[PDB]
Amino acid sequence: GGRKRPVPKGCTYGKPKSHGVNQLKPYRGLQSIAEERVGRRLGGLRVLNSYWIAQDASYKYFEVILIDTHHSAIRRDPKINWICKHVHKHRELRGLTSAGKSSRGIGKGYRYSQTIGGSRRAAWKRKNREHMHRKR
Amino acid sequence: MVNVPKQRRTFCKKCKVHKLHKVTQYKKSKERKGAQGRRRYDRKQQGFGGQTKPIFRKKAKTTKKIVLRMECTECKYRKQTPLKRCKHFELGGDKKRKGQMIQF
Amino acid sequence: MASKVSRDTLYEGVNGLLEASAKKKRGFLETVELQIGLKNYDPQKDKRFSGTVKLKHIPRPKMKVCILGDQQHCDEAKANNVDFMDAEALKKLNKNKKLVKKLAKSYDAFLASESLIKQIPRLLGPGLNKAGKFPALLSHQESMIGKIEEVKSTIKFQMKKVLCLSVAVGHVGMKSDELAQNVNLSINFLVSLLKKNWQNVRSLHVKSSMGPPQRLY
Amino acid sequence: GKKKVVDPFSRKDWYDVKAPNMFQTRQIGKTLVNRTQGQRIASDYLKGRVFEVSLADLQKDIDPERSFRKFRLI
RNA sequence: AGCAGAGUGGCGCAGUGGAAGCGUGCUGGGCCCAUAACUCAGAGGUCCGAGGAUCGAAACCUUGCUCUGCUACCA
RNA sequence: GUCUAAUUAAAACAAAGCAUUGUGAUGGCCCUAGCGGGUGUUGACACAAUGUGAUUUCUGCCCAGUGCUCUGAAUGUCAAA
RNA sequence: AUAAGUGGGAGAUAUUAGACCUCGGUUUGGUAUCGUCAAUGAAAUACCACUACUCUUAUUGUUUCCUUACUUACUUGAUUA
RNA sequence: UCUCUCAAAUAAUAACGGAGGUGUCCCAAGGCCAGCUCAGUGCGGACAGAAACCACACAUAGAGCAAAAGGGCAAAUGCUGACUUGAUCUCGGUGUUCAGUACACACAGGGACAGCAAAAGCUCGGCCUAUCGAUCCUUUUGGUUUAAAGAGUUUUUAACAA
Repeated sequence: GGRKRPVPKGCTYGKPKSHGVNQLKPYRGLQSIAEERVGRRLGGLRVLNSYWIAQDASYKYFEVILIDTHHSAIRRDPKINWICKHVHKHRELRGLTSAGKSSRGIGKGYRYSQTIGGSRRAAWKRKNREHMHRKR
Repeated sequence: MVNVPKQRRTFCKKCKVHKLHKVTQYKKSKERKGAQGRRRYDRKQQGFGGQTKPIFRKKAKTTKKIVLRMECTECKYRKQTPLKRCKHFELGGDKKRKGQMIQF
Repeated sequence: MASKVSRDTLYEGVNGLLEASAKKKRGFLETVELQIGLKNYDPQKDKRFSGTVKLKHIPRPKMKVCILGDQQHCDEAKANNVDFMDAEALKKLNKNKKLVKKLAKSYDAFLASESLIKQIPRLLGPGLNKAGKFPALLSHQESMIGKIEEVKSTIKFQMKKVLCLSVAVGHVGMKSDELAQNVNLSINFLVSLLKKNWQNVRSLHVKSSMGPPQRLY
Repeated sequence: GKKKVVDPFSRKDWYDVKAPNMFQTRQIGKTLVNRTQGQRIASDYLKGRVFEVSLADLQKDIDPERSFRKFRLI
């Protein structure tokens, strides 16, 4: 659930807009949170996806899809060869996993015009650039 | 005490004639949501920034200018007139009586 | 608790209503009544139900109407077969009872002319107002053009202090088609009279005089 | 917020109370117990109760030599 | 602004559509030597205001005054 | 007995004594965002929280106000679901 | 008479005879029974309610909801469980 | 914010200068017309005295016009009857403040429509001089008009005029 701000119980040093503790919520889904934790222990297997089985009160049940890139079955067999590429190292933290892609919010079009043009950081940078052409 | 008659002959632009109008007090009518600024107002207040728009205190304003709603009997077309500041508004006035006893 | 013909849980159509002929179990001509409930029509307040309707196909009445008539007004009514009296009748009607085969309240309904409306409220007032026969402008006794109305079916309808309205619309021996026009027309005048209520008509009913209620859509 | 009808007298049943064997009269009475609800155990509300009547009266010694001697029942 | 409650003889308080009542105070009589206490006799009503309803309003309704408590609103 | 190292060592502070407060532990009081933990390898003759300040003597009147409290008439007022 | 009220109202029920009918039945006359009316009031109640009041009960569904039963959830405690 | 004075005779003109007032009051104390004559005094009139009502003569405003004060007024601007709602609608100007702008209030008009009186005339509040408020926003009233961006319709809603 709610990712209650790690506040000292001292009141959060500033403006009243920042004073919420317990109603402050992950910009990352619980699907992704499940994946990132597994991925640090299992750094040798590369995570494609996560799907849900069941949920009661305190916990949500996921099965996480793990691939062996160092097993020559998975080097072997052409469709999944590209996952062995070093570009896919911990997808989970970069949200190239389905869980992470949704939290970063990359949909074509308009409902996401800001942020689809740039991934979520990138869009900001383009906009706030004075593109100074030489021959002004 | 501004006394006001229940019937006033005044100009109505639908009859193009001076005709009798029944006179009523306007008042102020309930704040409604979905009002244009209220829809916005609520989102702006949406919570934890703490009460956006400045709460007007220092009210010295003893009265309010009364508006009388004059509705023509023949065309039902209604006309607004504002009158000058007075505390105590009355219509069909209990209209003050000239020379009146004070008796015995 | 209703006779086998009518189920009390079923809201009968205005077409289904016409089955009042079954509910005249009594050999003789029962009156049909149309019985309407009013909701949030505050009866103590200026929302005062007063009207007249002329029912297309007559309640089967023998209606003797009595006029106090001044000028041309007396003549006008006289053409329309009224009992015909000219203000000097106040003194006959009141003070004493007539004679033989006539009571001095041998009138079903009362009309007084606007010129004569000075005299009757003083003189006639104790006897007429208690009867409720007293001619108001809300009772719509202009009885000249109101006289062809009255004999040929005019019924007044007024709200009770418990806020109900109880109308006579017919006799049961009247053909079903004719009853249908009388119930619908009575209703249409009630709808006209409705001062701004959320749901002015909460239930409509028609009932036969000895006979079981019908709840109506 | 209970609120019972009224006349609870016209809700309290009827019952016979038997005295002991070696006395004389093994009826000492009939008396008016709460009507058995599944929200009241009237049998338990007959059991815990203790009575006293002088044995003389129950024995029905007409000129009672026993007049004083008080006797308890459960 | 929402909602609830209260105002009845000088005072305190009853009253559920037909009527004005109690206590205490107050006035006089009497008991009594005298008063205290008691007993007795009388006096004491825009029923907060106004209007509606109905044959009739403290009563029901509504609006308004006054008081009282909480609570929301906020150019 | 203590302290303002480096301008105040006292009449201030503490202090025994005196009185008051909560609590039977799924509690009281308390920390930590949380997990979990302090008191507590403690159990009401305990632990925690206060106020006044030895001994002697005295501890009056006032809960209207502001706190505090309740097996309290709890269809007052009263949120979301 | 006790109309909770009130709208309209110009009779309705029971029986018997005659005519008509296959018959429940219909028409007509008489007779008996309160009455719209008479009587005289706040509304007239034969003539029924429409709205509603106050009392009571059955039943389903729904809603407010309290108690109690189990242990496999959870919670608290003890042990090479 | 306003009057009188300061303020030095156009106007402008300040000090915690002087004497004061303004947040309202009023369907008349607005608007209009007709009639009247007030402050005050003199002289008569049981009850009536110094003052009650009745009656006549005089009388430049000394009274009265809500209010502060100062202006103004006598067949009224006052007072009393009569009739009424122009204290209205619409658009522009002007004065003050001084950007002679905003605002409020005032002044004179154009286009409506009247109100009153015999009419001429007057009358966009109170004889003149105070009496009250920006945007957003809340709301109402107005035309029943435009938009709700793939089309309609209907709720809702955005708006433009006052």
